[PDB]
Amino acid sequence: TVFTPRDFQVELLATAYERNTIICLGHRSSKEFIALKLLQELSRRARRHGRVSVYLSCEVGTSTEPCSIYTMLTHLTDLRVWQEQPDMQIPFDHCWTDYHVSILRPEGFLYLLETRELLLSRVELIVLEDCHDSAVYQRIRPLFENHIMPAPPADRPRILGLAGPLHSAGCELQQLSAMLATLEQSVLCQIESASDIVTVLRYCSRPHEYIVQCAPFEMDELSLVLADVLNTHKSFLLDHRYDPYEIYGTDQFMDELKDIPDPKVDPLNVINSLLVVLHEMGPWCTQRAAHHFYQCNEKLKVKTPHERHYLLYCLVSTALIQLYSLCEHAFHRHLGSGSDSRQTIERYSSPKVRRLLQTLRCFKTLCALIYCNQNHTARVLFELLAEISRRDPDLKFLRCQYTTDRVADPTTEPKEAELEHRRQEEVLKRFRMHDCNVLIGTSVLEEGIDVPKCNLVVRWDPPTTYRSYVQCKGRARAAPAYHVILVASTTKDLVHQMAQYREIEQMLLSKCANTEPPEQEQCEAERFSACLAAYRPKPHLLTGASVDLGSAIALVNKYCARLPSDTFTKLTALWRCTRNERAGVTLFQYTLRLPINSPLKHDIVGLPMPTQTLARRLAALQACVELHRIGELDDQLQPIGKEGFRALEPDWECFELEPEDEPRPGTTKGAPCYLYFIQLTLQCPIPEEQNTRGRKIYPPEDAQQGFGILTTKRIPKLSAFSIFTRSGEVKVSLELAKERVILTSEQIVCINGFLNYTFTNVLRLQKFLMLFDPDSTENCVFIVPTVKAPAGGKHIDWQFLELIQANGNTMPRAVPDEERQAQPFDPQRFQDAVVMPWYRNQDQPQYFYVAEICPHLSPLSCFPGDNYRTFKHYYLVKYGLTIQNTSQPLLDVDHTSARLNFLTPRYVNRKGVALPTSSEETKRAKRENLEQKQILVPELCTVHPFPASLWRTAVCLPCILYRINGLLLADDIRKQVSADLGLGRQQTAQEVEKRQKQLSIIQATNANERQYQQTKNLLIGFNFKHEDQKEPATIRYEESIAKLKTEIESGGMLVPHDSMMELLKQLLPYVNEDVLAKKLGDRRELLLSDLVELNADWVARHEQETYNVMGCGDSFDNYNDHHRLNLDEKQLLPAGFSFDRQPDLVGHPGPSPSIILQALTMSNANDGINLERLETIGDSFLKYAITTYLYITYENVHEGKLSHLRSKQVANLNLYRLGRRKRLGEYMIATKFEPHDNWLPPQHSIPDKSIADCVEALIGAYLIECGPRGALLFMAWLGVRVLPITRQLDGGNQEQRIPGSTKPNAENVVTVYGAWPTPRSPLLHFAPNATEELDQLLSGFEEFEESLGYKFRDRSYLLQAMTHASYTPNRLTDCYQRLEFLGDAVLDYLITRHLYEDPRQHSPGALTDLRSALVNNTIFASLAVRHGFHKFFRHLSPGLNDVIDRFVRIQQENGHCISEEYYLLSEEEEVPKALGDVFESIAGAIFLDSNMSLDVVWHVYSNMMSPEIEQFSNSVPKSPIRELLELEPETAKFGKPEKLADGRRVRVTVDVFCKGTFRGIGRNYRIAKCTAAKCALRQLK
Amino acid sequence: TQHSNKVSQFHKTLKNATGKKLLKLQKTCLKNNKIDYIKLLGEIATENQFEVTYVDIEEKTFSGQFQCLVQLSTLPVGVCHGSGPTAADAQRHAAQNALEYLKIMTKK
Repeated sequence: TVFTPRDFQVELLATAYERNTIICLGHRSSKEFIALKLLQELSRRARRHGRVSVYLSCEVGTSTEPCSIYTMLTHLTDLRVWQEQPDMQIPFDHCWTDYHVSILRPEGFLYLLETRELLLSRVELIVLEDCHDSAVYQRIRPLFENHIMPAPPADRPRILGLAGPLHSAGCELQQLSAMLATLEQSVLCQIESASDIVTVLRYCSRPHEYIVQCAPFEMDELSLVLADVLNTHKSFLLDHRYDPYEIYGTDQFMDELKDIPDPKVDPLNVINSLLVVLHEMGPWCTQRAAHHFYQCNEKLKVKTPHERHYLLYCLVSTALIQLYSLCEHAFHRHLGSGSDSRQTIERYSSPKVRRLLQTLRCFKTLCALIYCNQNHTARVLFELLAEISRRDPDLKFLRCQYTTDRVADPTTEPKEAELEHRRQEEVLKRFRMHDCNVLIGTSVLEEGIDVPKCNLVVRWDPPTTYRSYVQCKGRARAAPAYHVILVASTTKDLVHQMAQYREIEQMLLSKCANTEPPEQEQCEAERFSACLAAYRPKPHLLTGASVDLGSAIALVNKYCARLPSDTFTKLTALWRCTRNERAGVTLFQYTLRLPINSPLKHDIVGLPMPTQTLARRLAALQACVELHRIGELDDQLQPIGKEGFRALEPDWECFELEPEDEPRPGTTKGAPCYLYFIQLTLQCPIPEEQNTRGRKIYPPEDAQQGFGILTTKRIPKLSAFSIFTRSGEVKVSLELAKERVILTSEQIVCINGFLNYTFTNVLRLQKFLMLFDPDSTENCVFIVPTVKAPAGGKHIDWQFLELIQANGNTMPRAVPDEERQAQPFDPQRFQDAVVMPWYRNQDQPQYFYVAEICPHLSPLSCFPGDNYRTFKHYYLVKYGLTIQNTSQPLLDVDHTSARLNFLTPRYVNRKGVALPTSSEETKRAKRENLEQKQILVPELCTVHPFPASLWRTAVCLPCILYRINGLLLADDIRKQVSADLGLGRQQTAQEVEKRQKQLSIIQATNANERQYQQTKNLLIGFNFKHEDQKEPATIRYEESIAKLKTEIESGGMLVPHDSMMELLKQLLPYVNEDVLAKKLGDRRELLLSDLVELNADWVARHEQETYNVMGCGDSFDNYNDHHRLNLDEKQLLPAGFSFDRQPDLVGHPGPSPSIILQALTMSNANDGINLERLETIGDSFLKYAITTYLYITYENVHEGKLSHLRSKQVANLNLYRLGRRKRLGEYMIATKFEPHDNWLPPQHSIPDKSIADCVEALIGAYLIECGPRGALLFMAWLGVRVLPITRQLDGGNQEQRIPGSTKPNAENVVTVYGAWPTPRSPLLHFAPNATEELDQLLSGFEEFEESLGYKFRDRSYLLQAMTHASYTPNRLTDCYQRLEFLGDAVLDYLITRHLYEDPRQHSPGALTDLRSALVNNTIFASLAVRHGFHKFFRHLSPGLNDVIDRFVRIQQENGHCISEEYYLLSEEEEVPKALGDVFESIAGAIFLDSNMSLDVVWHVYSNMMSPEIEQFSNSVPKSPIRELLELEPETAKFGKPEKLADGRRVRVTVDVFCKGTFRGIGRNYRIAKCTAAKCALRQLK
Repeated sequence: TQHSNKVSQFHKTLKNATGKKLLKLQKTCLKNNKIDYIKLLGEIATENQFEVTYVDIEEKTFSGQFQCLVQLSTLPVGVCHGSGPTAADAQRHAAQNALEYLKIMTKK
């Protein structure tokens, strides 16, 4: 799939830049595109001299709706633009001074100049719209007569014209030549041929043109009787006298007397069509056509409401029944057994068909496109070819398709217009397979629609327009190509027609600038193909790839077509012709610029050479040499690719697979130890309003007993937090113990027995199925009880420790009745104790609290309930148990919390309404089992030795035994990072829908219907002529046509219907023979350097050269070879939300292990806080960690290769490989919180993406505290080198260790990671005054300064960022698509943090959704348009400008706004890319205009991007629609969109496992999906 | 592609009849005037389970010649017509056109 690329519609732009030019194209879109591009490209030259840029047109002032050009140029490029509505008073205030383009009527321009308001010297460029009109000629004639022509060429503007495609203007050939002469003398321009037709005729070769005559049909029985049948039906239908007055006779229905259609016109169409098909193609063709007409006419019977219409349509159908019966019998009268029907098929085929069939017989790689100007003609030609291909063994090798030019009207019936487009799609996709051949088109494939090379092109209809004949010629690209027109004695007039169109072709190609080489120059190239040495980058390889003179132009075209970009940008080489005359010999010399995306941007100049083709071959050879010299071509000579490129080699260390990589990987699937006091001081007690238990508040420090930590390892310093128990808010701190005590062994045994009793029976953390050993090297944590001294001290309490040693099995048993006779009573013993009911369920006992001492309560008192009288009767009946004493008062008990996690240092008291007061795992069950409230007996409740206040201190702290094993891994991470860091220390919606549909369709108004306007003016209009005279030039073509006639009647065209030294001497006739014989030697092949040496000898022996500026080569070759013309064509910051807050480098401990242990927490456990809080910053940092490095290391390589580098290095597979190198997954915990099962104090299977979600999460640990910087050092610890690496030896600083220091090597090499280099400007100074151009281009950017709110230092990165990929006139910098590449990661990181650091504290899934909903390329385009980035951007590529004009019309008639864009965001959780992407590119400029300072970008961007982000924040995208998207193993599947009856509403189905199917209606797919999810939630509560 | 099956079904249906009046029509030179064409058409209308509907025109020609048409109520419907100097003659040539349309249809 190869071809020869040109800059079509852009040669027009070049020739529109140098010389006064008139351009001939068909669309009005390409005229406005080339007009806008030329106005902005001359706008810089206008703005420096303060000139006025004028666009003259006559379709201005027809609507108060804005004109198309005013729309285009007001809101799509740089310029402030004025259009004059036809009845305003034309204000003279600032409409041309402080307004760049005025689109004016020519009479408005006359009013502007004749009143002396504007000087013509202050007029830069005028483009005259539709100057091919004689009436437009009549307006522009006095404009040139009075003003333009009397101005001198020193005082003239630049004149461009726009014309209808004068290769088929409405004129006989004398008017055509008179028109070309008259326009080229009147408008002071040169006419220009170049359209797409001229492009495919210039650099794709012309086919062999034939007219083939066809013998007339020989009528017989069946044909004449069919003619009798059709003439019978025709005579009866013309014999009708139709009158709705004589049929209906309704005086009251005057509107309906003409609204009712004629019952004849569709019978007229069907019967005329069958008449013509018999008259030319035959009765078999009439049979198949009549059958297909019966198919449509029975549908017309179904549609028909009226009566006589139904009568005549049934009559037509009856005629079709008849004709099928006649032809069916007469074609089945030949159908005996052993008889082939093909002889009768070809027989009843006319010799038009037979002549077509021998034309197709001559083609035993067939690629045949066949036109015909009627659709059902294409269907019947399809049916003949299908019947032939299924019967003829000669012509069995065809696969045929068809099409139509009958796209239906979408205002009524668009549903089958979609099927029309689908049909064309499926046909073309079968066509280009290189497995299918034959097409039978219509005039839909004429223009706009592009089709590959197709050698045999048969026109059925004789052409009546030039365009169809010559575009059918152009669809024959592959030489040898055969353009055959069939005809059935009108052969005289058709030969005259091809003579007319042949002089139109030779008046096209002579009126070009660029030219094709003729056959003579082809023969000269074929002769000289072997006289020059074959240039090879590898000349030692015999079978290496070679580039000679001949293939070099093909390789440079391939290099321009293999550099990837948009499909809207067209990239191509740019040669020019320069004529140099030396030693009596004319020499043509080609320079050769490669476009701005390629980093060879200096011009390549060729050596002088006698011909065109040989010089072009040499210049493209030079380009191949220097392109391999730089490296833009490889050793195998193909152009570079995104996957065929590798960067510098120590950075490729991150792309070798792991041993665990060699469930797809990378996808989503006696010692004075340290002592401290654990101070639990109650700061805020629980309110009595929040005291739902209705009991006393029990503070933790009201007792004088506390706890302490005794460890062999260091305990860090932390800020004070608060445990929120049931008793209230308790500030927890670590008091520094003044005493360090040497260990005592048996007292440690007391401690260990106490810990066993506590974590087995008091706090009950140590469950069974267990092993445990609290004496190991890995942690020596001893939590010990102490007693507070009266003097404020906290002395060790060995008394309770030995008491718990002797009584670590305090277990109530079957207490006898005698001991409870002997059991006494005292209030102080149960004052602050724990009560134990022994009488039931002893094996798993519950422990209860003392709440109030009531003297009025007794067992003799009345039971609160009528079931039993007393507590004695209640207990004795319900259990058969005897209470001994009832004289004592009873006890009010409090029930324990059924939940360990009551600490959660930010909120448990606010979280206490969540779960019904520790959810009551046992309290609701026991209050159901006991019904009445638990008023208990002190005799039945024994004393537990653990005190109540000490128990309430004990329940605040626990379950740290795995957390100590947890908060060692985090401190270990801190240890290695400060080891290799240097930093740190080692010690209504329906109304909205109808309004937006109405506004959208009826305010676009320049959709793809403009191509349909081109379609309906395409073959039909082709008009407009000026005059003709009787000058002999007309008589001149009156022999030329005549002699062309003889050429058509002498070429075989019409068909009857029955010495290498002399090679070098001609190579260099201006170089003397003696020097050539000197340079020859044994070397039979001269290198290019030899001819360079000869040119260098010759310019040293005459220094005065002449120059020449002509042709499709540009003045945009420009500065680096021209613009001085010196003959040298031989060789060469707010602290709030501060990103650079940056706490001081040396003196800070580094990462506090709290946030590391936050980042060491899997969301499979999801214990309150998960890794997903910081993971989303990690990835969106790590991009900006890598990319800026991968921007500054390879500073002049086109960005798509860097894109493959990004996509392989920020892969989740890549981060998983990096974490494999660092082994964090065992350091991170992915087990549930179960003390029974997966709690091992002194295996968690991890998804591969989650490991990646691990690694980047660690980055957040360093990312506030160190600022942005040192985490890069962690990234330098991580193995992705994102800093420039300075290799050194041992410096030995004594004040501090240098930041970025690494470990000492075995050869004592010190590696210092300095920050990124403050970058070079991209201003590649091949040109002397490139700064003067750098300020020439950017006129009007002071408004871009004030509106954006940032001032640049050097504008180099801005006018890189103001350079489209197809913007070749700028030659300083590269395209903007390198500041896409860094701008995306910079704004990605900035916005992802401001999402994360928000005070509202969005959720993890909310963080992902706010990334993918707060920002996409659409809001980039939207705020780009709001900040006028349409009004500041530069681009020179076709199609893009009309597409983004429709998009900015969407912004125009809405008026910027947030509504349409956040709406389309709400379908987005796109019509352009480029104008979106510019807000990234300028962002990259403020990355490196301001020296890597994110604070500069943020404070500039805040005052412009505020109300959008507070609106998307106030829209609250925080719904459980995401948990409905999850909670889906198989339970929330979403069906395909199903379009309903009206079309504008869709019903989305959701199927739910074992619960059913729900469906939601909506105005599109996405709101229907939202309504279906809402219905699923509403019916799934 | 349904109406291909429809047109083949109708051709086979009106070639599937077993009437001797159709054979008398086929063998006789139908340019003869001896046969009672309107009455025979009504006979075949009663024969093959449908209505022959004779409908005259409301609009005479520029030459002042009467027009009649005949609806052969089959599935799909046949429509034939005649133009004669009288309404009797217009109906006669219309019934004629009906009969050679059947003869065209019934030719096996």
